[PDB]
Amino acid sequence: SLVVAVDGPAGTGKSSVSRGLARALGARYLDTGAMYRIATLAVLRAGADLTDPAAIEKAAADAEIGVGSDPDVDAAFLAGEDVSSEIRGDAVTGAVSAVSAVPAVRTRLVDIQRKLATEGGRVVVEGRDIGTVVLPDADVKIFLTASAEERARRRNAQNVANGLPDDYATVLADVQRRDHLDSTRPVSPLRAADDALVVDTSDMDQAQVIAHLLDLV
Ligand SMILES: [Cl-]
Repeated sequence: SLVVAVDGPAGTGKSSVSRGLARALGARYLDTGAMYRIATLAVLRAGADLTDPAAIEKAAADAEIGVGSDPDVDAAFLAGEDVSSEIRGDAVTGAVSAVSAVPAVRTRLVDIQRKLATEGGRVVVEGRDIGTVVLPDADVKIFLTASAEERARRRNAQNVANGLPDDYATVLADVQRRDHLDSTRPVSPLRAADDALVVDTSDMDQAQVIAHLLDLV
């Protein structure tokens, strides 16, 4: 019945680590970020006024959101359609902060996440405040951190690996800017639970992180 929480800022190796843990543990994998991104895609498709929280709420409420629970596959669904690729595109990336900010959007998705966490057997749940807000009684809580530079290196290498432009300076500026806005305009708690393992992954390979964590479970 193990519930595992994996939190931290983007580019720390968080998704690779969560899927790796889930793969190794024979657990379901719940990418909560993807769920916000799918909601965001529904909001964009609806034409909902992004300055109107009630319009955003309505469009996202109406969305039939599915995330694949299999760590070995990239699967995101909106009303049956495979949107895995699109939810990682520029439009969704740009809008997801606005959609995620709306309290009724979070309330809905948090409740779904809590229910999915008890569906049966093992589950690794990835996010920003899984350990502190969504699943405070999770059995294992992990918070991953790394320097801004290493987070940018990773995120830029991922862009390049996706045929996207190689622009480390721009990605670092973005990581820095989002760090700043997390500290002045956060939309949720963002720090490690007091009962979380805190891992600086700056000089470790994702496989080493997964392996060290497996040794502790
Ligand atoms: Cl992200």
